[PDB]
Order: sequence, then C-alpha cells, then structure tokens
Amino acid sequence: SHMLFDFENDQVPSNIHFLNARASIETYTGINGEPSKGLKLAMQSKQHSYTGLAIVPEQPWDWSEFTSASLYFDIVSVGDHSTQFYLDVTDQNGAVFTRSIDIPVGKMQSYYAKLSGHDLENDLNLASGLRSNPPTWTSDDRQFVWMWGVKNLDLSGIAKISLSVQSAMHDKTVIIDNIRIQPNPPQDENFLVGLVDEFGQNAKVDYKGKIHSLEELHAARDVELAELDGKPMPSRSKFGGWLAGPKLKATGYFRTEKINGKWMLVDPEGYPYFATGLDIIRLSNSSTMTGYDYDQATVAQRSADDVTPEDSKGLMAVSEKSFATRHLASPTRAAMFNWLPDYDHPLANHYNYRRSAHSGPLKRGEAYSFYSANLERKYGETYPGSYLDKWREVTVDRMLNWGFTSLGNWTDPAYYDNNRIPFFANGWVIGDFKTVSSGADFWGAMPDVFDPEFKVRAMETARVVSEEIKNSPWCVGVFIDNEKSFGRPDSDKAQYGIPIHTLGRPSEGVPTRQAFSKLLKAKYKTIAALNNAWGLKLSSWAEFDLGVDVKALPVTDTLRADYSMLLSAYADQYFKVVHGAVEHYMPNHLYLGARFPDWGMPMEVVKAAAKYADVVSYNSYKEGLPKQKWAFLAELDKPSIIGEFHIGAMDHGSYHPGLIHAASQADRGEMYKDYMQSVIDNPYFVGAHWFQYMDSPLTGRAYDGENYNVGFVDVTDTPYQEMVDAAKEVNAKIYTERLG
Ligand SMILES: OC[C@H]1O[C@@H](O)[C@H](O)[C@@H](O[C@@H]2O[C@H]3CO[C@@H]([C@@H]2O)[C@@H]3O)[C@H]1O
Ligand SMILES: [Ca+2]
Repeated sequence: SHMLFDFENDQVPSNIHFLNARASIETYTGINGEPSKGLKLAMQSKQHSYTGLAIVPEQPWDWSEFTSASLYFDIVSVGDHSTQFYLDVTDQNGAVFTRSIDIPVGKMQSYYAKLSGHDLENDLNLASGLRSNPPTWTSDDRQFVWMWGVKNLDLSGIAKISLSVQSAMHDKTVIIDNIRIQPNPPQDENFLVGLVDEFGQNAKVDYKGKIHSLEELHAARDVELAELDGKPMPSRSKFGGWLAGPKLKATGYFRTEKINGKWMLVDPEGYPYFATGLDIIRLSNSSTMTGYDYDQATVAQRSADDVTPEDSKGLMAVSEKSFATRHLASPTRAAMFNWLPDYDHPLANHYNYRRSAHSGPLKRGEAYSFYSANLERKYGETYPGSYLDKWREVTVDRMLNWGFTSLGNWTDPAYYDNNRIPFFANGWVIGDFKTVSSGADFWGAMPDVFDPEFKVRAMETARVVSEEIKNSPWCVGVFIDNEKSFGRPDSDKAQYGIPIHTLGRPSEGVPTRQAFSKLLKAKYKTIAALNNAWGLKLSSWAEFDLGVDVKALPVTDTLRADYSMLLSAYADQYFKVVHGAVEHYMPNHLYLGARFPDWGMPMEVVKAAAKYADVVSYNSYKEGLPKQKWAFLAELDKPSIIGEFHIGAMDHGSYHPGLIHAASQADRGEMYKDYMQSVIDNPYFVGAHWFQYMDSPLTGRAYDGENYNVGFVDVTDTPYQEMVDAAKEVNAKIYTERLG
C-alpha cells in the first residue's frame, strides 16, 4: 500500500508528538524475523494517567482515494506488562473514532483499524448488532476492536492519529514499526455466517478449553463438582467478615466504620467486612437476538407501573401460539446461528423475547440464551427447571470456594434467602415522571427529580426492593439506578449539561427549571442583576422564564458558579428523594448510591451522594485506581465501593475483550490482581465487584450488543481457572492487607 513511517531513516519524526512518554529509534526484531528500525515508546504511565503519542501532519492527510482501506501498525510490548492501546483517529472536522486492543509482550504482530469499506458501510454497534465484529477477511493480522465514535470520518482530511495508554498501574513500553495504509482485501461475504455452534461458542475457531461435545461438558462438570465442598475460606465469620477481629459493636445489619484509618464495612455480628464478588448473577442478560420476531398480538405488553426495566426482566417464557407465528426479521442475525432448536426440542425453553432494545438492528424480537441451555445440558432435570436450582447452589458453592464475600449487583432475587453468602440488592427508579437532559444522555433521559411523580416512583421502587430482601441481615445494602448521565467531564459545558439544557426550557411544566429559576432569583433579585451576571439583555424574569439559550455562551466564572449551584441543587434533590424512599422501606440497610461511571461523576454530584448515601459507589473500567484520579476521596472521607470493573481477552473465542484488555487468560488474572491491589491499598474503599459472572453472548446480549469476554465463566458455564486463581489470591489477603 502506502508506507507512512518505517523509521528506517533513524529519525523520530517531528510530526509525531509525545505526551508523558519518551521516544527513540531502536533496532528490534520485526515480524519477518529480521532486525529492523522501530519507534520505541516508553510511556511514563505509572505516574501519569494519560500517556501516548500523536501523529499530527502539518496539513490533514487527504486519504479520500482510499475508499476501502485500513491503517496498519506493527506493535509489540517490551518488559513485564501487556499494553492496552487506545487508537483515536480525528478528522479535520473534529469527528473521532476510538478503537482499542491488547499488545502482548513477545512476538510482534500487525494491527489494523479500518478507515473505510466493508462493515463501515446511541448505537455503539456495527450493523450486525455486535459491539465489534469478526474480521471481514482472514489474515494473521489483528483487528483493532471497535469501541465508540464516528464510523465514517471525512477521509479528505485526517488530522490526528493517536495511540495512548490511560490510567495504568505500571509504566508501559512498546515498539512500533511500519505505520502504513493498505487497501482492504475482498470482504468475505460469509463473515457473519455460521458464527455460533449449538453450545453458543465461536464455531469457526478452536481454542483451549472449547467444548466439542456433550461428554466433554459433563467431564468439565464432574471435575469441578468434585472440588466444590460448600466450604468458605478460613477465618470468615458467618456473614463473610474476618473472625480474627477486632470484633466491633454488632447491630444485626451490615454497616460502615473507619478501622484504624481505613474505611470498612462491619458485618451483622460486628466483624470487619470487605465486599468482593461478581455482578449479574442472573440469567436476564444472557440471551442474544436470533433474528426472528412474533405476531405482536401474541405478546404480553408491559405494565406502565412495572419497577423493572425490560433489560432487567426475567427471561420471558415464549408461548407456542407465539412461536407458531415466528417470522424472519433479520436474515443477517438469523444466519449467525448454526443451531437453534425447534419448538418441539427439550432446549426450546431457552428462547426469550425482548420488547425493546437500547441498541442494535432490532428494536424487539426473539432471543435465545445458550448459557441457560448449557445449564440444562450440564445438570439435566430431576423435576422441571431443577438445573436452575442446581445452578444457584453451584454458584454459591463457587463464590465461597473462590473466597468472595458477597453476591454483587443484579443478583437474581432467588438468591436472596441463600443464607450462606451476603448479597447486594438493587432497584431502578423508572416510570412516567417528567424528564430533563444533560444534552448527552447515554442510557436514557434524566429524571425531573422535582416532579412529585418521581418521588411516587422512588417509593414504589424501594417498596418492591423491600419485599424482595425481607429485611434480611444477609443484604449488605441497596444500589438504586446505575450510570446516570449527570454530566460528562470533557469540558465545563459537558459537565454542566443538565443546567444548560434545562435553562433553555420554559419554567412552565418543567419542575427542575422552576427550582433553578427560584435559586437564580433569590441570588440576583432583579433581571438587570442577572443580565450583568450572564452578559444578557433579557427584558424581564418572565422572558427569562420562557427559556434562554446559554449553550451559545462561553462559560465564565460567573456562569460556572451558577451552573454549579444548579447542578448541586439537582443532585441534592435526586439523592434526597431516593435516600428517603430507601430509608422509608428499608430503615436498617445501607443505601449505596447511584454507581457513578468515569463519564458521569461531576464533583457537585459526588458531593450530593456523600451527603445521603452510606457508601458512594463508582464504576471504573480502568487498569486500576490511579492516585491523582482518586485524590478527591480524602476530602469526602466517605466509605466507597467499586460497583464494576473487568478485564477481558480474545484467546477464548471472543470477538471483543470488553472495556479493559489483556493479552491472554493468564494476563487477565494478573491484571485482576493489579486492579484489586489498587482498591485494597486505597483507604476509602470497602469493596469492589467485577462485572460480570458470565461472558456476554458471542453475538451480543439482546439489550445493546455488548459481546465481551468479561466472565468468571464462559457460555458453557465452565470457569476460567486463571480468574479463579487470581480471585483466590486476592480474597485470601483482603483482610490481612486492610487490618494488619
Ligand atoms: O460513546 C460513549 C462512550 O464514551 C466514552 O467516553 C466512554 O468511556 C464509554 O463508556 C462506556 O459507556 C457505557 C457502555 O460501556 C461502559 C463504558 O463506561 C458504560 O456502561 C461510552 O460512554
Ligand atoms: Ca522499520
């Protein structure tokens, strides 16, 4: 194709810029086995949470002739750690896409990111409904995995090519060579055909541990069941705390306390407690859209009062009447599957049906859970559905064997009386209340928390959670909601997106806007004072109260101060209402906040949670908890919990490793241990939960197409032994590390 950088002139090129990284040209051994010159990039990524290089041509490259082509890099890690690279490609209009992949130590390989062609011809997926696809051609090269952003850049002007390492726990070093563009090979018209075998596995790729028959599955089951004796790790108290104490005052419920400078939970009997475990201990998210649909008059409709969003509903039992009306809605989906059972087949009962979807080519449709089918294959039936009871018992035996102290978030309520391991409960506050927007809402619109109907719904949410947990001492506490779009950290406008978007609306029929207006009047009194403040020329408060377009205003210190007031009042009201509901129906139990992702934790909102929540919860998909990124915790002095993290890999058939990437199954375990060490060393954290128990389906979970290697078990319900070992290493030292 077209060689951009081969480094053979021994220069570090002046249009490649470095950020917290040292670059030089070094002879190394390339893919063709010959010594060659490459760019050695030693990133100072232990110290700095963003490191990397950026190629910035003096004028954007005009690549418009490349109508079907990819960008290639030869890359390899050097030293002790694999490197997850983020590739960010930015065009001359500011449009960006992000791909990512693991870069192992050892053998150099070629990595490519498509610029145009093939499968590039709130939907983070490719057309298929997979977050990232199998390759559209066969080669030994590795495809950069799709993450997010604009599929089709303006190729007549590529402005920036960025490779970065972010929030690492270690210095990372790579060698890079042969940066080039190549036309795409012809597209394999079968690239999405026959992806899945009868077990839910990658049909086209054999890999270590793959199941090739029913008897191998039974052999896997027999080996494991032989080792599970139901026994907890040593010195765990009844409720999974630390028997060696010091023993503290016992209240009969889980609670928080600072134990010699380190925040802890304290179990119902008074023993120090630290929460470890897995999220999604349920079957709801294990189904994948098959491509078929049913007659709508055969489908039960959602009640408007239901507290449970569609994504979190139990797998729906599909009726024979429904199945009789089966028709093809997506040929592309349907051709993915080598095996799906007839309605007559004993495994037909693992069909599901979703009535909505966040992302993907179908808004609704038939889905099949291969994991669930494999439970039945593994454990059989001694009575209808007995494989589900057996799954739960095995699941609990596993967690105790593996040393986990809890069942994490989104545990099926059938586990809530297990009375062998504590669990975390959850509810979602959903309904018909009025909404507001941040201007970039990810999962859905934000609630208008000043609408009385929002409180009516928070109350019903808590009521139902309360009826599920039956005031049990086994419930560590209650998460409410998840990853709400309180505002992105990219810029002041993004962060204050809720105030900005809401200010643009009228006060009439917008209760959050009325609350905001009240605060600004009390601050400024007259319209002329507000005019001076905001640089506006409004004729009256009445005019102000019709809505003002402040999106257009650059954010000044005055504007920032006013937006901060408004966002604080919004978050205060949210947490106040949710906390009041939880305390009303579950007065004994901890309220665990709203699970802030890195893209939705503006400090005004964190502060509001620290006021009402007993434990502030954050989701953090990174290689660990970097010092500077989490220094703000000292200010709040609140016990905190990681609700989600994970590390995935692509050596066990998955097309997508997940959010954070390892070189292999063993490397996943090593990265789990590094992540958990950073939680364990942090004095504000009282636990961390891994998302999630099982891999997502190879062809994408029905809700939004995530198709990640993020399980402790694969589609066949076989544990990843490298993850088991890493969890046991961690779980053996959680208490000795925190207490001494
Ligand atoms: O295009 C939107 C993206 O923006 C990126 O900046 C986020 O890191 C991404 O974060 C992801 O968002 C949700 C889907 O995967 C998880 C990840 O944090 C969240 O659940 C995503 O929000
Ligand atoms: Ca070279």
